[PDB]
Amino acid sequence: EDGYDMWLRYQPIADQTLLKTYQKQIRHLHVAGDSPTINAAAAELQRGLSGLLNKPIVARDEKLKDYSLVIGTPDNSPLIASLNLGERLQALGAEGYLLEQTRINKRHVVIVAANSDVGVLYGSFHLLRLIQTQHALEKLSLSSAPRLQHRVVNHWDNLNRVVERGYAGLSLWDWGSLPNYLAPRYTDYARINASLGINGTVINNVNADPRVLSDQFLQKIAALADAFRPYGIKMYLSINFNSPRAFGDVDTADPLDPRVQQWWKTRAQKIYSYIPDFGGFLVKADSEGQPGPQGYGRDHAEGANMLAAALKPFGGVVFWRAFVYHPDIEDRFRGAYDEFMPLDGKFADNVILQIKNGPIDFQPREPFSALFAGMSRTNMMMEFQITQEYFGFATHLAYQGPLFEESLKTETHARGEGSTIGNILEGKVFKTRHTGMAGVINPGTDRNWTGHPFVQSSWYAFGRMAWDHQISAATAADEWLRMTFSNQPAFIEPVKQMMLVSREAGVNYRSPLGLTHLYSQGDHYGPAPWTDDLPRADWTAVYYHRASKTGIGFNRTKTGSNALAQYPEPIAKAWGDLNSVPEDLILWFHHLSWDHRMQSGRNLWQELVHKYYQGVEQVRAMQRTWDQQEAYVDAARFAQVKALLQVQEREAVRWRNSCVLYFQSVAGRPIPANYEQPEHDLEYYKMLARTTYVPEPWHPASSSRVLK
Amino acid sequence: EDGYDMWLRYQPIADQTLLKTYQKQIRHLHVAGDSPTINAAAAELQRGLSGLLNKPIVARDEKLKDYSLVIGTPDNSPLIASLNLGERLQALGAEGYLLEQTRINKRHVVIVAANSDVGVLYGSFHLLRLIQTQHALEKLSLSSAPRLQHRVVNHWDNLNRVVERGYAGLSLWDWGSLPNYLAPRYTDYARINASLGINGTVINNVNADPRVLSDQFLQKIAALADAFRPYGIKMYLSINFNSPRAFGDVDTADPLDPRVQQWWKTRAQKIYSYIPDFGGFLVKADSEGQPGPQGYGRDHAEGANMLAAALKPFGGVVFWRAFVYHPDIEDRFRGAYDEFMPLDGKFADNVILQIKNGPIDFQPREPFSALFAGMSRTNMMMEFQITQEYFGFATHLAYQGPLFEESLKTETHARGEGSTIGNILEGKVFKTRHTGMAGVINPGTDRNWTGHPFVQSSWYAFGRMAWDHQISAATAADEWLRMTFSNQPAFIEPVKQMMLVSREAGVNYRSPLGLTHLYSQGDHYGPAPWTDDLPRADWTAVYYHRASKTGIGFNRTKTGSNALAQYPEPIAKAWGDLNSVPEDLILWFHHLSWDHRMQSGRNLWQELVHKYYQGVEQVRAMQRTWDQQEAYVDAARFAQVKALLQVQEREAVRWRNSCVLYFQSVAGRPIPANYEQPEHDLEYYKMLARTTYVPEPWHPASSSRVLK
Ligand SMILES: O=C(O)[C@H]1O[C@@H](O)[C@H](O)[C@@H](O)[C@@H]1O
Ligand SMILES: O=C(O)[C@H]1O[C@@H](O)[C@H](O)[C@@H](O)[C@@H]1O
Ligand SMILES: [Co+2]
Ligand SMILES: [Co+2]
Ligand SMILES: [Co+2]
Ligand SMILES: [Co+2]
Ligand SMILES: [Co+2]
Ligand SMILES: [Co+2]
Ligand SMILES: [Co+2]
Ligand SMILES: [Co+2]
Repeated sequence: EDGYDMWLRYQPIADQTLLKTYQKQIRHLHVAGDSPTINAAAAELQRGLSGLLNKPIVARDEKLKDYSLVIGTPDNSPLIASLNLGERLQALGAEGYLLEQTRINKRHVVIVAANSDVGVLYGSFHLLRLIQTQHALEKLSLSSAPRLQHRVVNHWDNLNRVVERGYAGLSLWDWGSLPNYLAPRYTDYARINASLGINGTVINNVNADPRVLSDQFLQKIAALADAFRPYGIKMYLSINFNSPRAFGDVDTADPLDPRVQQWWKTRAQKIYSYIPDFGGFLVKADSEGQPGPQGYGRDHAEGANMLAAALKPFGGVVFWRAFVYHPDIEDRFRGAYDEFMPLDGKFADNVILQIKNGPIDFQPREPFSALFAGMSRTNMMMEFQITQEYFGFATHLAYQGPLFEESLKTETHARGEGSTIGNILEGKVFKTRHTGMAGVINPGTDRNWTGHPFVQSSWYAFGRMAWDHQISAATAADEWLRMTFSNQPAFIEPVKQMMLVSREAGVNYRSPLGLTHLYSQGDHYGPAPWTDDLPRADWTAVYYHRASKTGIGFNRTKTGSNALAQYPEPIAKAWGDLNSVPEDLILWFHHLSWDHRMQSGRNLWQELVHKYYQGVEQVRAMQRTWDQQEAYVDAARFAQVKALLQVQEREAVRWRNSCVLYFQSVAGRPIPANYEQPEHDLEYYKMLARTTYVPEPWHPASSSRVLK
Repeated sequence: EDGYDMWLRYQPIADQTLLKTYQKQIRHLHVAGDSPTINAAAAELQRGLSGLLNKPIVARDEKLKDYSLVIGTPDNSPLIASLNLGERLQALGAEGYLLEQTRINKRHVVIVAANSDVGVLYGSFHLLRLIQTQHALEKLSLSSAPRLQHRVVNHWDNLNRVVERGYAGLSLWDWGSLPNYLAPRYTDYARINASLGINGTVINNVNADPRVLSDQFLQKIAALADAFRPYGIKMYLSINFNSPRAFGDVDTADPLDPRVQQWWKTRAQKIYSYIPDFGGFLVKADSEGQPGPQGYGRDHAEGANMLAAALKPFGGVVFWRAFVYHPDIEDRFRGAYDEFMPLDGKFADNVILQIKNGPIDFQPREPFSALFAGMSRTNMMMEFQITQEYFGFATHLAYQGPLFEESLKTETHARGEGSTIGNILEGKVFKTRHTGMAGVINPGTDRNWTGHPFVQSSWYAFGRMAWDHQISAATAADEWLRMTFSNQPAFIEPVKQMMLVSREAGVNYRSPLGLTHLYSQGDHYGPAPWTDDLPRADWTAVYYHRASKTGIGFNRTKTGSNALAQYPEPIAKAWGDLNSVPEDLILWFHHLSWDHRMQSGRNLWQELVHKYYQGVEQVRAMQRTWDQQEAYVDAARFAQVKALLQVQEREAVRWRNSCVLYFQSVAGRPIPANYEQPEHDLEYYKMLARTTYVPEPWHPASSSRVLK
């Protein structure tokens, strides 16, 4: 097991009784259709069923045989049409499917039926998943349709093939051999994403390289798009707003300039000549030095609409990111909301505002982005991070399922109860037309795609949740563990629980209680809560925690930055009252004295220390849990996760020690005697922050030769 | 076939008759020893024989059975000792072995016998190679011993894991998970190199990072050393001469300063406590901005000896590189020789001067380094390049066997006839203490280790030639093809010839007739023969070719830079006379008018055009040859090489057109009508040079956003 297949491991069902049952139920595979998508579905079922059932199952178009799996649409499979499914199929729409044990002219069958070929493909992957997870096929009757329209992944890949916030190898796209070499891996990539119903990919870095729009690169990108197409995945690109200038064609990029408007229109024509079903653009503009409309004194609606007008005749969309924050504002937390709220309703209908889960930057825990509850006349979509920029690169185990779930199930009270982020995204709250979720996965050429085996689980959960935003982290983990490792109940329970606690452990040893942004800058591997004196205050650590001899936290109430007023009244009220604010968010909104007593009875200093120590204990507990699973996992992956957990434990101790000693140096309070006292001082951990290897090719810190 | 196994593909012998014969001869595997190295040999034979013979062969220490393969030394296998092999075995030394079909106590056996455990390991790999290449075991009686002591690979890997001149992925060393995670790949890397008899590795860049000497990295490096040890591979590091300053321990790196001498003595002690059999240091000093003794007004001997004194008590060696050339000399060709000849005899006996094959920089063809024939009192070793820095990265097919062979069989006349480069290296010309050859392989995490499948053949040939410098490119190729692709004679012949021509094709479309250094600087992917005005003239193209309206070439005779006087008289005479100088070297030494007539009948302009066009025709013929082999190769590798050859053809055309048009613009002569006129003009090719993607993560050119 080297992880290349990820969760698509088509190995024989271990339970012999169950295996026999599947073998009796699926003896033949009937596929009448022959489109590229149907053919991809057939191919998947062929390899999948043959592997899982340990017998040769070949897709055929022949007179129906007893005990068949029959796939298709009423349009491409008369057998499916003969069942007269009607209203049952109607509700599935353009991407849904029905899986059902039934009969066709006295023959026993299980059907995968849909209105479209892609629906048949998604349904075929679910059929496989049921077997992979050892679910019974007898009396099967289920239907599913995706709840969001655009279910995409994002890749922060540079054209040199180094991935920004990439801990899993080089970029998968081998530009030197494209378009000539259609690598099998491109197809496998497509299979992985389609197995989750993911229908879009943005392949290049948001810090965008204008070369992706040149003929040279469009020919290469088109070959990729060709490989992704049968799997229902549309191609999207991040764009550099200053492209007209970069190409040397226009002396400005001002979106109101007719020459600029024409340049993008002509470029869209060029793109669509190569890729007739091209999805559209992802845009990082006027943010962190990336160009944009504000550079020409224009607003983001003006910029977005100009791009949207170029894509409109071809059916393309603009995913415009809300990740924008100016250095001179009082509070970064307020940034995106204050930038975009005045523009609500000014964006064209093929513009969707892509918003991170929280208002800062993918930190271990953030409150929901106020924009989700405030924009009522603009299409929105969620942006989640899978790559572990802030959860420990490829060395820490951190299932992100619980972060995604927490976000998606968060009540916002935007329009009554039930205004959850997931319901907002689905478009039911504000009644919008284009919906979605984007996941920054940043995989690479490493054999297992993700570096750390458990990053696979985060990609998995992301895709499942993009399909149904009410799917729990537990459910996703249960499926993933079964598909990736084992169906043994004794393995599944403790490993699932271990997965489920991993996120919270990562909050605890880094920045609990509402603390945030305590990372080494700008690599983000290790602790640096002392960070100050950077060109912009909002890049530092002290800006966020504001720790002093008397207290800690950031006042976002009416007496502080008043960011709570950007939220619906019930949220402002709950978080602004010390009696009701969740402790897991408290320091986001309140600057509190160290003697403030927490629910546990500890003062805030004591609680801080307790949480940091708890995170390390949670990792140590994960280590023990993992060790108890040796009999259920292959030797290689077992050894690899065991070793990574040792690195994680070492780093978690460094995090704990660095933070606790730092905050001690500011508060002047002792670490309670029952905890293990760090043997070294704060300077030693500052030295370690300067010298501990940063394991990521992209960030300059990995090349740092500092040795003191 | 994804290339992960390289040439160690243990698949059942396809010839059924031959397979039965092997099966009758090798029925059991007898191994009495149990050292790590013997265990490693046993494991290889177990997996190798079981795979090749399609039956379970398990290493056992049991009463001898008929038809056994028996391995060991007289010291660890009483059965082997009973044969009383005596002088015959003893003459094979500390790394040699005897493979022989014989009898032991009336039992039919084939032995793998040696004086040392690593000899058994090398012999085991050769036994497997006989089977993989379908050689008969009946009446087998062969012995071999390596002809060079230090048979080493070099990796120009940076600690961020980006490889300098690395076209095969990230560095294999996962520093973030080391030392905790002993990845299987580390052992597979050791197996690959041991299969060739390679007994040393320098794992880090010559442009050296001082961190490799820190405790943090020594712990990681020691885990790698541990994994390599049972395979007989010693660990070596490239060092930064300024390390005492980088660590903040001494305010100078002057090798004559007692504090500097002490720093290196203490550091060596630290290294050897982690790796008790550490091999020593590779050093790039006072070259291309790298620090060195000349920075303190000292010479390379004083620098080398200082490091050598630190390593001596532990038995370590210093591989001191001769790749040094100051911007201010008149002819770069003269550089190394003029720097090191005055120091001949001043180096300590554990210093070995590591010299590239030619005096410039691994160019497609270079005359031999004059140092090899000049240094009579200094240990020397050869440095060859395998990674295709100058042969087309990972997109051109360029078997380097013929370059290595051409070098090794070159007669230098150092001490009269018989003074071949190979014989010099072996120690047969000048009496010397340490011998060897180093190969810059620069593999990476790509699944096939080398990017282009055929780069594997170059690594293969390098290792074989390090073992026996008289092995031809042809032989190596025959072996490699059998082990990697097929034993079908109809395949081997044409693909061997294709391999054998690929080096010359690479000369022809880049820089034939003694031309050199025409690359785009500093990335080296594509053509840039117009390159001029760099901070140092010796980095440009015009410096080397000196093309004008009247002629081309660089005068290195008595009337020019007189670099020919650095060679032994017979060489200076042959090359200095227009009647005897080889045409494939002519412009290295002579500036000739365009009207000079070549052996073919063409004038020099015409010959130049003819060669450039020949190169492209050679690539087109390679394409045709490869297409004819579809029946013999697996579909995936076939498709991959076919597509890469298309890229290579396209780039060869770009190379041809760019160079011919550029030299035309200088010479003002027409391309003869029987040659296809280039698709576009010279400026267009200059534009392509600025805009054509450079496929390597390391060099900044891959990030260039130039679009005009
Ligand atoms: O989301 C973004 O644009 C940026 O977000 C931050 O999280 C990352 O540090 C940076 O690498 C991304 O470019
Ligand atoms: O051999 C060397 O030191 C140098 O040789 C040149 O060929 C390479 O371009 C450079 O990357 C190496 O560092
Ligand atoms: Co894995
Ligand atoms: Co980069
Ligand atoms: Co646990
Ligand atoms: Co206290
Ligand atoms: Co290969
Ligand atoms: Co680098
Ligand atoms: Co050929
Ligand atoms: Co002429």
